Amino acid sequence: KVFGRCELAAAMKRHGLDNYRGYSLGNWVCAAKFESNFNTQATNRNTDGSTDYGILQINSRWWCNDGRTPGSRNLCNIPCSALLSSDITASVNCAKKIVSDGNGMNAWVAWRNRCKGTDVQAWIRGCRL
Ligand code: NA
Repeated sequence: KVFGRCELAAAMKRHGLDNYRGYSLGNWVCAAKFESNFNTQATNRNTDGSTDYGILQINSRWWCNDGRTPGSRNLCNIPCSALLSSDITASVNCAKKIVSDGNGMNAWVAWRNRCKGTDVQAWIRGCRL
């Protein structure tokens, strides 16, 4: 599923991401835009053999099991394919665990390079919510 901007903002709000660990909703919408272009089916392979999955591009080296990242962890206790669903619940619940690990949203390279320090509330302007 490819989300609309306000459609995704509403879904993340419903799932409790607005101000989660201090990150306003616009941060999460900005991260999703540049990580995945709002596409729940996005995948990208990394140099170390791991793969990033879903609308927030969660990585198989630590957070999910894809059966092909040897010596990796599965800290969200979930198959990576669950991160590709049109239902974003699994992605949001796993992202809550990531952002709570000490490094905040710096875990998402696109957020650090393209959202951090910008007017992130622009990403939810015009939305009803
Ligand atoms: Na893994």
